[PDB]
Amino acid sequence: NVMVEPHRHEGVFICDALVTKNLVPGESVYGEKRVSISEGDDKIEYRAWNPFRSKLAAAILGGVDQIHIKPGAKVLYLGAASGTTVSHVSDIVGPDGLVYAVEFSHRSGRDLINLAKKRTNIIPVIEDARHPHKYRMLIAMVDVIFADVAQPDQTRIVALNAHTFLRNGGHFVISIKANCIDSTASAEAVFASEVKKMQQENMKPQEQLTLEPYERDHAVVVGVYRPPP
Ligand SMILES: Nc1cc(C(F)(F)F)ncn1
Repeated sequence: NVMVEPHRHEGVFICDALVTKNLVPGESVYGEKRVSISEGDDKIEYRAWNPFRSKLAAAILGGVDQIHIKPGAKVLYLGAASGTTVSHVSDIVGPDGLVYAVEFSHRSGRDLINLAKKRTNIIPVIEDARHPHKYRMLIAMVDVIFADVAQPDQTRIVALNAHTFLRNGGHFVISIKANCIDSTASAEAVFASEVKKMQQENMKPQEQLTLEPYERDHAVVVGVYRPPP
């Protein structure tokens, strides 16, 4: 009996629990449950991915079509916090991928640094994502921008990072908590307005979804960056 099944998204798996393949067998990051399966001399460990903590896990369980975070991908993660979701992104992209974890809080940054000691594919970048000129010499061009900065001007922030770091034809995945953008607008008005602003930065949404029952008035938007020459 095969207990843990590959999900439609490469590097993701189902166990109905979402899990990723643990890049650091034997270690939990935030108290999550681990599942190690041995058979003969073979062994593989997975980590449970809580959708009540991780917007990306909520989006995957909600039926998002693409996440673009895949094995081998180079990912610029804006708003990395203490590394909860980043750790699963690191699992997904694997040893040949890369995750830049941009977080401006020094306190959260210390959690990220501890997380990255074990994970060679995480680069902690403890900086303000509004000023990418300060860290641009550390960031090789990436395949995907994941953004969870929860700021009214986050589309402008993400776009500024896209213009500096995101390859033509690469993709973005943006988490949008509506009342962190404008708490006096409806969720629909916020999401419409952010989608519109993205299109004007040549960030073209390809799908969008909300995250009930895990989060209220919280969207994830996925799309493709198609900048001019
Ligand atoms: N959580 C965050 C927020 C930001 C910001 F808004 F300051 F640019 N930069 C990095 N991490």
